[PDB]
Amino acid sequence: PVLFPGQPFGQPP
Amino acid sequence: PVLFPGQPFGQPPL
Amino acid sequence: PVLFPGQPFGQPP
Amino acid sequence: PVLFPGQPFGQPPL
Amino acid sequence: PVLFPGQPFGQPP
Amino acid sequence: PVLFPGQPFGQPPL
Amino acid sequence: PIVQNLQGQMVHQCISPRTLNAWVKVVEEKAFSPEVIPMFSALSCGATPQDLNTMLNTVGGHQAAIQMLKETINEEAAEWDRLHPVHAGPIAPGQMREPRGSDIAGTTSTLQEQIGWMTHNPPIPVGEIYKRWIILGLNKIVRMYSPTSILDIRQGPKEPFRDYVDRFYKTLRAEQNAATETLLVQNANPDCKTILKALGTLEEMMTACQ
Amino acid sequence: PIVQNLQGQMVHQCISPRTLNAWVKVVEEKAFSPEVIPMFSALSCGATPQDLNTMLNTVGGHQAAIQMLKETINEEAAEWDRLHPREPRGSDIAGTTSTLQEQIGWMTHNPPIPVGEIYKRWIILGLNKIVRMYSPTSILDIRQGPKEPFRDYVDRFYKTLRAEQSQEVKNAATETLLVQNANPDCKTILKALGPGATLEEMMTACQG
Amino acid sequence: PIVQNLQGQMVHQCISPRTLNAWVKVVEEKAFSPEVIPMFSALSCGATPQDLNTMLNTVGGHQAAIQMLKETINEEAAEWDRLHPVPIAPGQMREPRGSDIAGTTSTLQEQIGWMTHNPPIPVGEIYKRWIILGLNKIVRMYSPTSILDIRQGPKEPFRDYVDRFYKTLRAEQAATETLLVQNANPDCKTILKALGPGATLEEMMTACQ
Amino acid sequence: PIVQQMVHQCISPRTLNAWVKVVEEKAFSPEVIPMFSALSCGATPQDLNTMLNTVGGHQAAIQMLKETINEEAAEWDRLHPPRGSDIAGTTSTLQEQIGWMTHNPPIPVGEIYKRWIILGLNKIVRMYSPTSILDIRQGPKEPFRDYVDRFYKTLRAEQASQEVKNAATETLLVQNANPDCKTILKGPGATLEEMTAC
Amino acid sequence: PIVQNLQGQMVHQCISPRTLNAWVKVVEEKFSPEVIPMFSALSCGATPQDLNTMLNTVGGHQAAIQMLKETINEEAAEWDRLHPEPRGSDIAGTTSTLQEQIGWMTHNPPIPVGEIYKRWIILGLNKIVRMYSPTSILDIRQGPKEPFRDYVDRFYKTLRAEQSQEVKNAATETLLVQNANPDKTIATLEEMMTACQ
Amino acid sequence: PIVQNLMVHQCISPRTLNAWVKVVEEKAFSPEVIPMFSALSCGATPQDLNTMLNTVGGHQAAIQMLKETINEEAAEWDRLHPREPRGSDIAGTTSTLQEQIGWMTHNPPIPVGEIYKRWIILGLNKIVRMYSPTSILDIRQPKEPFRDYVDRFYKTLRAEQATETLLVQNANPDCKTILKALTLEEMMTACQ
Ligand SMILES: O=P(O)(O)O[C@H]1[C@H](OP(=O)(O)O)[C@H](OP(=O)(O)O)[C@H](OP(=O)(O)O)[C@@H](OP(=O)(O)O)[C@H]1OP(=O)(O)O
Ligand SMILES: O=P(O)(O)O[C@H]1[C@H](OP(=O)(O)O)[C@H](OP(=O)(O)O)[C@H](OP(=O)(O)O)[C@@H](OP(=O)(O)O)[C@H]1OP(=O)(O)O
Repeated sequence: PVLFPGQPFGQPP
Repeated sequence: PVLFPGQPFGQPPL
Repeated sequence: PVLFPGQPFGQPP
Repeated sequence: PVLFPGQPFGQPPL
Repeated sequence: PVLFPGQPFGQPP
Repeated sequence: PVLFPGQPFGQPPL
Repeated sequence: PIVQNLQGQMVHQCISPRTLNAWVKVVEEKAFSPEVIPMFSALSCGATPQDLNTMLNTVGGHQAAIQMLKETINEEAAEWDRLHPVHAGPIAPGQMREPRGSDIAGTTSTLQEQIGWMTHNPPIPVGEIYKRWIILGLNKIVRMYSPTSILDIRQGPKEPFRDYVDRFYKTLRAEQNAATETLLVQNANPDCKTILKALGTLEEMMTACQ
Repeated sequence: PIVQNLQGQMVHQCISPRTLNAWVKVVEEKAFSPEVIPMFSALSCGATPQDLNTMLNTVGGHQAAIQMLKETINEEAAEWDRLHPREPRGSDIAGTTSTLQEQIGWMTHNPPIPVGEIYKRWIILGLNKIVRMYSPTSILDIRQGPKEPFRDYVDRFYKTLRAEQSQEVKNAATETLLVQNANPDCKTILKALGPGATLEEMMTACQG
Repeated sequence: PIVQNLQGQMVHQCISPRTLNAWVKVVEEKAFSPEVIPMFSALSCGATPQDLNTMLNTVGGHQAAIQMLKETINEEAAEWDRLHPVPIAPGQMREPRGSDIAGTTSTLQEQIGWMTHNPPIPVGEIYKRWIILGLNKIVRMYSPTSILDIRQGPKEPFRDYVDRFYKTLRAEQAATETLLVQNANPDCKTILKALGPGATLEEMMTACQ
Repeated sequence: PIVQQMVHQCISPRTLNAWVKVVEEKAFSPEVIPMFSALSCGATPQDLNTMLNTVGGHQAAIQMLKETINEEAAEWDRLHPPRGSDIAGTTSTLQEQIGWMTHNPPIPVGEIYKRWIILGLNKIVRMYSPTSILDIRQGPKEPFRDYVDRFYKTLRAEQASQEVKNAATETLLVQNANPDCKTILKGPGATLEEMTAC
Repeated sequence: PIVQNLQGQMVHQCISPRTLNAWVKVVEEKFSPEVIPMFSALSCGATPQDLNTMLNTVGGHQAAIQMLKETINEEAAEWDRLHPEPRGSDIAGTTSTLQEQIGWMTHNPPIPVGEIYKRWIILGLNKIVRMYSPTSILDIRQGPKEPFRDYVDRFYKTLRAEQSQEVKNAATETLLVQNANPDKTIATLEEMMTACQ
Repeated sequence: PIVQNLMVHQCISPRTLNAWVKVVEEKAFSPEVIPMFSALSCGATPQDLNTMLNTVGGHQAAIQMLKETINEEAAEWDRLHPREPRGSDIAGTTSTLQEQIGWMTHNPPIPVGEIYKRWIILGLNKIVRMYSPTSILDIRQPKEPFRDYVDRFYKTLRAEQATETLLVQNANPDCKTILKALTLEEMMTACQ
């Protein structure tokens, strides 16, 4: 998952 | 009449 | 039909 | 009178 | 007083 | 304190 | 749209949010009145087929008109394909493939292809060809949405002759004018009708019924 | 319109949405008041006949004035064809028989043929006929009320005078009708100051 | 976005306040109607993956759709990594992975270089394809009524009925010609059946005025 | 207007509407004069005439402005036997006006004609001043800030000579304050910021 | 901000009235979570002088402004620790002229004091939106006949305001279905919302 | 103002003009009108500064206080600096636009626009301090939330310009006891 639940868009994982 | 009643401005006649 | 009912303008067929 | 009564501004006279 | 009461800003003396 | 209470952001100190 | 920069070259630019919202609000406020046709053409000045598709797709509601607009585009594109069947093959290096109807509508053409046709020398203004199809269908929409007929426009009991003529040519503009000079004087009030019949220009007709 | 870019070349540019809406709203709000004439002329600065047609086409309603404007354009185009029997014909100046390329060619020519300003002249002329027609009252029917302030009376005077439009009648009606139609309270004061007094002196003399 | 200036070079530019507030207000007013899809595409014209993430992050509320948009981006990005298994040549840039197109593991310098490259890698348009795809799933899910549940009201004008018809049809995304005439009032339905198949919507609506 | 090479530019729809709106809203308040001068920055006499022609209504003030332009142009023709009518934009073409302004050395006919317009607008603002400074007293529970605001706002419009303005401030301001504040103001030679919370 | 002109050079430009009013109105209308990226976007390429201007133009909310100030003090004191070259007070724009800030940002290699100072502001604003979060994610239960869409909207909106990641992922898989109405008994979020019409 | 082309003078923009007149109309002299003036007057000459203050209708009490403040700063400039711009030249009253542009574009420059803007912002800060409705000593917290009390405290402190002492001193006995036992983040979470 590049974007997980809850983080904003473009947040570095 | 270059411009006719009801017809828009800049309208190609004939 | 280039444009179908309900499909948006510029829709790839 | 450069500008006359009722005549607009920049009105060419004569 | 460079500017006086009621006189506009930038008013020449 | 780089910024003090009531003073504006960008305020030169002292 | 495609505009000429300060350097003098024809270059694409993004459709502005001011243009986007101005088109949305004009459709929201004026629906499909006659004066929405030139407002669309003005706001779509130099627009690519992609920008035109964007202006139409941003229209919420009015989906009956939108669908009639689509079917009009289908007719003009099918007519364009009837008139321009492309003799396919190795399109020349430096030249563009002949645009079919679906390419002019922006459905089967990329933005790079549309820009190439419009900026070509000699150009193929697919933007103005597709805008011609849109304006045509919109004229059918405004014609349909005209509420009253010119035959049903008679001067009210004490309605001023100015307001009557305003309602006359407004309904005459939406509908599409053979009996324009006959029906106008005929549907006036007997007070003004007798004056108009006595004269035998609209300027003269309105100064005569003040 | 046709404008000069930063690089210094005269080039066509699309009419701006700011200019389009500004013209639509000034027609919706002010209809055909006298101050709509210069607002049209200023919003149409450097406009091509195609841009002028677009502004007039964008006007919703007021189709009576639109048609009077059309017939005036017909008269001025017919007189241009009489005076000028490729040289742009009257229909070309109106933008009906000329492409945008041809119009740009005439305006950017050296020497230029400003078909934008010629066609704008015809539109302004027909709009002056519309404004003069939509003028509700006549300058002869403008009399100072019983207790109406002399400022309100002069405001209505020169507002009616401006709408009804030209110079010999306006200059004569100004010096005569204005004092002649004031109430006897202010009218005897204005005649005492006599001609040669300025409106500033006339209105300070009737501040009560 | 990446725009061409007056000198003719493709350069980055800050996303404008007019574009930001226009996107915020069009989400506040129209939520997820079918016409916010092209408005997003228009306001995100030439946008970088950083500018795309900014538009989505500025969206307050609607977090159910925001999360469904994230899970769609996860699917399309995982598919991109399955289709594109990835030192870089001195005139080239590293092959962008799914997380780099999404703007999470890529700097703005890296994104601009992929978009302005020749030949380019339009990571802005690839990431916008994933966003638009997820937004269509949202609009389809947020469609209130079905097309089968659209019938003409007792005295509802045929114009208002067709408007609601293609409005719900647009939101839900074959049987268009037959269901339209079948769900009209017996007043207009008999007229439409009389004209027969092959009639246009213009002829049908002019027949029920 | 003439903007920078110095080239002519059409007066902008934003400047037009900003001038029509500031006349519609503020009529002839004192701050309309610097709003006119700011919107006419670099304007040719033609652009100036366009701004005044776009003014609808207020024709009594427009006519007083014309008669003021006539006076100052007639005075210009007495001192300079561009003529005054060329400065006013009536007998000069746009090309002639651009030439006078773009000359080296220049003849700023735009600024000369704007100086006539500004002078006439001052006579209009002075005339349209509703109340006198000798009628701006504070009242029962009007805040002192609101009273001083109205005072210098009425002082600004009436355009008395600077000797009258200075003296009217030191004397009439404290004289017309309510006894609550009037007694607190009293030591002489105080500044307006000292004059405290009431 | 610092922007590249048509000539291709990075030059300073005054912060625009459209950007100023847009920021003031976003603060007046919404410290919501979506105000953070709206501040970052409007502050695109901004110099610390422009950032200070954007924060000074905020009327009211002085508790948040003061908590924002104290966060900047902490990050500036931490920058002075790490870096005993722009000092922390220079990045904040209090002891640095506009010329010095431009010189650091336009340097090659650059010292983006605009993005370092924006980082401190965004950090302090995240502490403010975390504090002003009204409800907890544990207090979010689906209403009686509240649609599952509206419940999920209120869930992740409360989750977004109450920002760790191991907490968010665990609260998503567990608390979301656990706090739903029993009618819960009924996978991706799209499948979950399509299953609870 | 003076802006750099692709340094040249430019007419003050109508957008800048209308935004300034509207921010003074809406927010009068709130503390946040000071940076708005500074940002709208960015790169402004003394002529453009005078124009912004002259376009302000009403508030002529503040306008006069602003003038008298400029007089003090111009008189102080003539004391420290006995063609070099005198205080009246910086205020734009005795200097032409060419003269002001020549001072601002000089190498080395004499930023008469930023020196005159300094005097304006100074007088504006005095005005905002005068227009503060309440004093900070009269700012006390029954059931008013500690958030709203701190908001009013630092808003009155920002305009007025013993912060740590008076803040806990004027809280209600509920929050005052907690604060006296103990950062503002910690102080607000302790009285939630
Ligand atoms: O808001 P802005 O950033 O100032 O940009 C636009 C526009 O340019 P862009 O839309 O391409 O950015 C022009 O300003 P510049 O940015 O080019 O300096 C200006 O028009 P002029 O060039 O004639 O001065 C005006 O025009 P518009 O909004 O109609 O596009 C303006 O927007 P605003 O004046 O509304 O702020
Ligand atoms: O606010 P915007 O998003 O920029 O759009 C415009 C615009 O801006 P302003 O409200 O700030 O003035 C117009 O002004 P200009 O940009 O042309 O200067 C204004 O109309 P005015 O010309 O009278 O100022 C008004 O237009 P409207 O009457 O429709 O509200 C407004 O709102 P719109 O976006 O709806 O056009």
